[PDB]
Amino acid sequence: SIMSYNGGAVMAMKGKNCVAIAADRRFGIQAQMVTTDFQKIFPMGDRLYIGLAGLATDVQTVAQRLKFRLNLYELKEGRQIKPYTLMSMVANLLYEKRFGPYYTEPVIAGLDPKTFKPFICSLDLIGCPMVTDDFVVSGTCTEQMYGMCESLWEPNMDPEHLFETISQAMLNAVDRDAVSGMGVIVHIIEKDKITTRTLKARMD
Amino acid sequence: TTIAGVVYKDGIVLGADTRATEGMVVADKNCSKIHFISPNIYCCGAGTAADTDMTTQLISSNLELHSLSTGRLPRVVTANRMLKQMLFRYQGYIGAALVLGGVDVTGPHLYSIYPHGSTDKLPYVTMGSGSLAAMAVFEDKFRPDMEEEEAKKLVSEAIAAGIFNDLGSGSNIDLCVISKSKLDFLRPYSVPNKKGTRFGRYRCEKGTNAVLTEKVTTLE
Amino acid sequence: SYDRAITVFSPDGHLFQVEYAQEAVKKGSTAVGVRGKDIVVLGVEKKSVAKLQDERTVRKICALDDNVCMAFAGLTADARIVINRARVECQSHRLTVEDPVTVEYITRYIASLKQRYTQSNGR
Amino acid sequence: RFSPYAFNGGTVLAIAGEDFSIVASDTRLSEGFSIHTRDSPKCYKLTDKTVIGCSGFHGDCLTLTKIIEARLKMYKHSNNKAMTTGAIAAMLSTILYSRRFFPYYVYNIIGGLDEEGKGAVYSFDPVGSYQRDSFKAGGSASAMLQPLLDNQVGFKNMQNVEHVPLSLDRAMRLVKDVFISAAERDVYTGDALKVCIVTKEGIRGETVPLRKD
Amino acid sequence: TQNPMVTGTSVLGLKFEGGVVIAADMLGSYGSLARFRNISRIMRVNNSTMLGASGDYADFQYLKQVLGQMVIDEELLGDGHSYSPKAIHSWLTRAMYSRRSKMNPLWNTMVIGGYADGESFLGYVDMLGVAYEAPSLATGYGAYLAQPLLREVLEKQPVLSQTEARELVERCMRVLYYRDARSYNRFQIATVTEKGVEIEGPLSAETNWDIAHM
Amino acid sequence: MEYLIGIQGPDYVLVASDRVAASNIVQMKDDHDKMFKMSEKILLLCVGEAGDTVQFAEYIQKNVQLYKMRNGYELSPTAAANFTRRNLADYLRSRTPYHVNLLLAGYDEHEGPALYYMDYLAALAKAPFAAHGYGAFLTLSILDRYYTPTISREKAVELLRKCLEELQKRFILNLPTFSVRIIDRNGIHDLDNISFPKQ
Amino acid sequence: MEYLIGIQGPDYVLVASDRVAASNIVQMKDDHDKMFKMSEKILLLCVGEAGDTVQFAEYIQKNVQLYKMRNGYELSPTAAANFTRRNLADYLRSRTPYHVNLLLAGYDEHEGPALYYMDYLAALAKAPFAAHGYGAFLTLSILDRYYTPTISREKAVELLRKCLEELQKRFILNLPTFSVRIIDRNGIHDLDNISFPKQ
Amino acid sequence: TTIMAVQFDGGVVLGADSRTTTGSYIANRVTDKLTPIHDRIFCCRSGSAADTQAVADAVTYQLGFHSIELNEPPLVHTAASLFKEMCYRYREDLMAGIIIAGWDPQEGGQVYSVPMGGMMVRQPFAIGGSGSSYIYGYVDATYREGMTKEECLQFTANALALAMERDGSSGGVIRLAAIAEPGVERQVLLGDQIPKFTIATL
Amino acid sequence: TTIMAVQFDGGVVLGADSRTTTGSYIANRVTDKLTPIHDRIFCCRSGSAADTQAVADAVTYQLGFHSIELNEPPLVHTAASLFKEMCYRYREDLMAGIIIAGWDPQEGGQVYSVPMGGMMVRQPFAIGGSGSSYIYGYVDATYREGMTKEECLQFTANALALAMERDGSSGGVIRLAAIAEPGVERQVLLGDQIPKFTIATL
Amino acid sequence: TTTLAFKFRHGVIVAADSRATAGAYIASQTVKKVIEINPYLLGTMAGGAADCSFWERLLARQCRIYELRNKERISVAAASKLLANMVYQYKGMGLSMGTMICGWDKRGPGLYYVDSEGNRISGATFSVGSGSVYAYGVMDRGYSYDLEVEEAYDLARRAIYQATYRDAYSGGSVSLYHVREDGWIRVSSDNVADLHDKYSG
Repeated sequence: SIMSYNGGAVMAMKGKNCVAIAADRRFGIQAQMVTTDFQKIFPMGDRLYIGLAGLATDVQTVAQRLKFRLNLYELKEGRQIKPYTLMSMVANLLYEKRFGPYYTEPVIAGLDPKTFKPFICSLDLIGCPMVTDDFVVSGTCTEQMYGMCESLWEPNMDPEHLFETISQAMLNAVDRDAVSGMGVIVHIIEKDKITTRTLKARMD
Repeated sequence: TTIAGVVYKDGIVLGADTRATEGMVVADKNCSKIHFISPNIYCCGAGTAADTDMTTQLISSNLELHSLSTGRLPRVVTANRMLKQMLFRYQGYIGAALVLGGVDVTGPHLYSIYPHGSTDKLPYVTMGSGSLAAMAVFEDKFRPDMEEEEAKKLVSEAIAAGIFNDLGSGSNIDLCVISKSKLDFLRPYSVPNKKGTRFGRYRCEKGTNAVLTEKVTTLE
Repeated sequence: SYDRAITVFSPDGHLFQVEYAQEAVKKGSTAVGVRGKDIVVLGVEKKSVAKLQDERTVRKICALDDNVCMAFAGLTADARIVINRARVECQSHRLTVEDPVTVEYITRYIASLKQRYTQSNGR
Repeated sequence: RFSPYAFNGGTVLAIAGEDFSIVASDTRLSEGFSIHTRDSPKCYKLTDKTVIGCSGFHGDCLTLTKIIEARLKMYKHSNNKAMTTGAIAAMLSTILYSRRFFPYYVYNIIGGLDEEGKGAVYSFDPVGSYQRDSFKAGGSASAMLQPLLDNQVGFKNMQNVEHVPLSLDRAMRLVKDVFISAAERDVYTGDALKVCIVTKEGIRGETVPLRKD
Repeated sequence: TQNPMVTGTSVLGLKFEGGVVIAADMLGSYGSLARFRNISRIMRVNNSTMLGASGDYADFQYLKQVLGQMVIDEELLGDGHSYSPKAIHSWLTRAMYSRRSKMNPLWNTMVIGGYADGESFLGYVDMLGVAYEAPSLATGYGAYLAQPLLREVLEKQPVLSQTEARELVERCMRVLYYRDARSYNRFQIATVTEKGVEIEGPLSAETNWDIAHM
Repeated sequence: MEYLIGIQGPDYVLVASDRVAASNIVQMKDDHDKMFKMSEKILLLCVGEAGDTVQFAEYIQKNVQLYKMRNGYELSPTAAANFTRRNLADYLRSRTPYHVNLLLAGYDEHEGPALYYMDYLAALAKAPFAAHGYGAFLTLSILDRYYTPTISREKAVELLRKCLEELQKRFILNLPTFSVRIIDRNGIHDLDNISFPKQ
Repeated sequence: MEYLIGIQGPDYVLVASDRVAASNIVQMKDDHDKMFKMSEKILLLCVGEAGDTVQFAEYIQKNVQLYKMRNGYELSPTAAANFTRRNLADYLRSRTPYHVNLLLAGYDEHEGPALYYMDYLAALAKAPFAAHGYGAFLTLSILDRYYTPTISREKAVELLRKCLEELQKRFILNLPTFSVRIIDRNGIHDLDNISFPKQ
Repeated sequence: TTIMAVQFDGGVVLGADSRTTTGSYIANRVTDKLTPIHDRIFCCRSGSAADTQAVADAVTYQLGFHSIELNEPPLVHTAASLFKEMCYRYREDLMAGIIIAGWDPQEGGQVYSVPMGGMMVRQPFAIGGSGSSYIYGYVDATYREGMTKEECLQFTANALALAMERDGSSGGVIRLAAIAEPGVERQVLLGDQIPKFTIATL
Repeated sequence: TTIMAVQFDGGVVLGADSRTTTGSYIANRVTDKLTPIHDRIFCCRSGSAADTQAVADAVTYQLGFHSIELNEPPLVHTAASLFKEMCYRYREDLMAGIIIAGWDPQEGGQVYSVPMGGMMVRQPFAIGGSGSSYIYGYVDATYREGMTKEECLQFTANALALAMERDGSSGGVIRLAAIAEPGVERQVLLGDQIPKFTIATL
Repeated sequence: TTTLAFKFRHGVIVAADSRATAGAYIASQTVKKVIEINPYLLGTMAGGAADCSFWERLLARQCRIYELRNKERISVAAASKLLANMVYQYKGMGLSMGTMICGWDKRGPGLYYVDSEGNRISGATFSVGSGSVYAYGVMDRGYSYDLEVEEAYDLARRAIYQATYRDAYSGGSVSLYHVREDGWIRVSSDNVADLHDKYSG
């Protein structure tokens, strides 16, 4: 109930040498839409992104506190954080509030620095990490996203096939959820470039 | 979740399923539930997954400090004592249910640890939602001083019973064999379930998705 | 709880109780209705004038509603029962339908009540 | 306390074609975290042109299927003809609303042929609100199956893709694949899949194994 | 019946080549107390059908009375028709569902075993009116402790002889004694075959306690 | 919450009611009549639970009109008020209770004007003036302050306007228009609506 | 319930708020200012739980003015909105939570006009127009229907008047007067109150 | 759970069942509920397993340190007092009924009951746990003064067997411990070694 | 309340305490809980006094009319069946645990338990009421097949005395009734006649 | 859910969305929320879909019986009164129905709001459902009694579209009906996506 207060949906998907992360764009309070360009996907590096679903206040708070800790980390160590290290840092941040939890479920998509091996993971609200090799979902329409991703995902997709797969999964999943949608943003992370797209979507 | 453990004549066999469900939906098909404590001590976990991971990580860290300080191999009793004191002080709020198995200078030891801080030292234990099916297998077929292969077959059978009769268990069987001379982390040990073969081909083609805006950032 | 069949068919196809009720009607004082272009007129004979009777109490013409009235011939007390039932029906029709009854509606109701009393046990 | 309902799991799916209808269901009967049985189809043949799939509380499913069979026989006795699919749907709506305050906890999907020989699917909610659809999923995995049916049968969110009529073989493939995907993620969907195909030739039955966990 | 007073624990059923075997311990528990230790929870319905019940024992006695009277009436008719096990199972489902729909349930879980026309029948009816058929059955904690063993054996061997089925039922009763706090080590085994229904008891499982020295 | 008000003069009764029908936060109707004409000289004003109000008022209306048809003369306002109270009180402890608050305004050729207050518990009181609603808390004191028994109907209308202006000034609810009727020896007369139109 | 509205133009932000302070059924105040001037070009509009609103708004105002005194330059509207959100979010899980709903309107010499929406949970959103209260349900669709990004300030005032007239027509609450302010490169300007005086 | 302790002239006999349940599920059928607190001092535990295990560990720690400091064998009364202080101080958080039994050079064999709530009483014999209600009459009718060690062992075995046959929360094996000046003798009665009482039929 | 009945070769022995409480107040200290249903059929009652009194009166009425109609002495099983039907039909409204004991020419001495809920079982001996929990072990260890009438009377007196000493809801006097073919012999054990079991001290 | 109706010189305009939800899950995007009671009466579906459908089908049955018995079509006020009387018997039993009965009788165009809470009011414009506040906002600004027919169609479509834009529980398609003197006609069914392409672009 609390996690569904603002709605929202985030999804990450693994390609052959690339990752994709997509989110709905609606910010609303219960049934009422407020805006249609709420940011849920934040960059934590050149090739590392975190998407946050759940309470919008906790989305913003956790993104800002993670940016705090990540900036300190990357100043103390003269290197960029690895996706596994970012996942551990996020889990520690969430578990610090074990009994007063932040109401967000993060999704992490990235490429290994200096290795460029795709990494995706999801965490629950108290920071239990789950690394997969195909896809992770988070938000208020995880059942629909699971149907779409389990049906459509294939191993070793090139970035264009990956974009089509994650786009169709997100679009058809949020078309079937009342409090998500109003546009979809997709990031495709390759080793040499990042592609950001907004999909044509239903606005009802 | 089904986790189990037995004491056989040369050591410990731990086993777990690999399914992690969120509600009634399978979230993780390949979840690792057997946790490193020390090179001679391992722990299967059930209950609140975050609690299990954090508690096992904390105890593993403390035991590493202890073994660096003493220069000796950790004892299973020390891990048991630390875990039970930590869990008792939290009065069951940390929801970690543990099967702790190891081989130390005193031999093989197997403990069940409950979230409120009670422990049982037993020759075979099961835990999780599939624990009663695995326990049924154990009570039907356990014998003391089994050989390593016999113990592995028995634990895999108990995990399989949990997998095929408990809705919260499934996917693969993972084993961890511990003796005084070796540690075998068999992941997966068995794969009794596979995704069904696809009879069709969904339409997934380039150009299928309409795009409003596009932005390409080149990385150096 | 009296469940006798009073109106039954005779061997020639007749309902003798209905015929006897008609003979009871034939003994009532004459009533005449004439329907005009802008007016409807009812007129009832008074078989005798007692010269001591309060006229207002023995009127054979009565209003069922604002737009509907009736005269009768036959038994006065049966007429009183029927008139009260029709008045209740007219009010209930004004309630459930937001309009007054047509003359044909209240006529249909009265006729169906009479028919029910020709085909029900104990009356 | 006493709760008169139980959640018994199971998924039903129906797809209407140009000259066929398909009703498919999983065969797992469960309660809580247990499995009562792995052989419990949720599809019932009503007439030679009509099949019903029922999911939810199994006691209600059994009672309702028996009530529907009785009502079909009564209609045949009274009218000297078999009930059409649309009449069955209207009657089921009345039957479900007759318990509006102590409802059958059943999700019903009727697959059949209409009077013109075209495939027809009717979906019902527990109190009898119903509508005709081209395809529909009900039960525990319905939110998993429905978006993919929208994408593949309805061609939603796809551009520059023609709307070729859905043939029987493609529909059968899609049903099998979508149920395998559901068996992956929904703990209640498993064991076996029973598929009933309704054409003018009659009703054909098929069984496809699913994973036993 | 919202509050069951004296209750019976798990009942087991198993089909085999040529019949059905059902097992139930002879305990009537009063909450946690083992108040009644020599009560039979299995009844012969007729020559082809037997029944075992978990849950409220007074409700089971009521059902035994009603079913026995129905069988007597049918035998009085003397017209060559007798209730099949399937008919008994259907009638039980209807009765339980009717009681549930009046919010006055019979607090029982029943296993119906039968052999008719060369065919074995095993049926489950719970107090909500959920009813099904299966090659093996187990109510209560047996569902968690005996049904996995029965299913594993039937998976590697779908068709069992009578001896194998009886041995398997003995092993399951032993497990239930080990792990169910409401069970007792005094049980009955009823078998329905071509020859009819035969109820054996009291019986005990052989128990091992050597792990107490480990 | 809906507003009713009645002021009884020496030879008339003046009544007014708000014309708003509301559901949740939205004014669904802005010309809603809460007055019911039982007879040529009797008005029933009813507020309260949705559905209950119209059902009870139309039941009373049907019975009063039936009385007139049966007997050839009308019920007096006191008899009608008592019949209403008896029916409401009988329904109060039954399976279909009505949650309605009522004013009964009437003129009797012999007893003069009459105004009756009835709460939903079916206590009947005769009052020289009365009001129903949350707005009664804001206007009963004005009526207490300015009312005299000999008040003329134009002074009565002015006093009513004072009460309604106070409702505009202090009441949190938007009640911009009011229906106004007067009963006297010549029957029921509809006065102009008293309205406060927003720019 | 109290009404806030903001409409952001190409080079200005127009804000309006109801002027009613209510307790129970009575309008205690009819000229109540819900706008707080953080700086020369920032307005904070706050509604919500009594006591909480003024305490939180004055705490923010003190901190923004202190920033200006310490540093010699003012906080930008985006920085102020984020400072407000951070403080509200920190208070949300503390022992003294504030139940306040906020609009932050500001003009930045480089970033132009800005309008921010904040619910009591402290989620911060940037919107071209926004509204708070039950009356937002009745006017957000009008804003959706008629707003364009290039809307001039006179057309903005006319659109605001349309929204407030809809509030007069359909909202159950009496909200007769509204305070209106506009922020641009020259600072904050008080426009004439938009009022609907009841007759 | 049924726990019991009996004093005889030169020592004590303690006995327990071995059943640990979670609801109607037996989670441990061979539980050891007789816990050595010191070389000649044992506790029988009933109630929450976590609570009794924690309290017994804490009392073992305190009693061992105290015995080292005093350079003297601990008194059974001292262990009972430590248990009583812990159980009374945390009576709102603990579910623990304890029997403390052992031998002293100063006092001989001693049995103390620390029931839930944290009161402390010395008794010639004590029973506890959920099963103990069923054997109150039996131990009242059977106990006699001056029993030997063997008579005490048989008395404890019989009472525990009767409780285990009636109480659904008790069962498994009977664990017995005889404590005297020479030392501690522990035994397990299992299977046909457990006293048998025929069920009355017909 | 503690009620008990034991079968011996030619009849039955019934026994009860005499305490009726309302909370902790003893409202009746000499209650007669052994109720004749017929010339050779008695019931012991436990639970709500109003419920058991009403049901016993109704069953007495029905059994008397039935016996007059059949011109035959009633069967103990028939009285037990009548009690069972009443207690099962109104199980949601009644709090009644009944023992029905008596003698038949066809069946001899008979004891039936109709506990709360309305089940019916024949037993060699039955106990009931709140005090009965304390003597389950005692009667399990003590009962033996083939006891005479005097042995049964002593067995019942001892068990009732033990329950009365432990159970706060039981006490007063012991009422006993021996039913055989010759008739009914009733007695009251009070004061020093009640079996005594020394409290264990030191 | 958003349904609206308004009277104007050329009749009654009725419009609705088509989305049915079950919590956050959209159960359907193709619900027909305008009930064609008979060739001369329209109703709307807000609240419980089964409740509205069932009780308006009962109303259709009663109206047909009325026409057979009286040789006259039932009036709109009479039909709405029948429905209100039918649902009042179930007050407090949990029925949820908010509907608009629309028609054209001897009294001209007729529009009544009837709900399960017992309300029954005549009016010129009504909007019912979770998205009805947004529809009210757009409709009131655009409404006049003297609209042309095409302007009225556009106003209804626009109001429903804006409601679906703001309300999470409204969406799918907009169905538009026109009640005229000789009966109603189903005007159109336009997907919200096409409406968006026509309004935003």
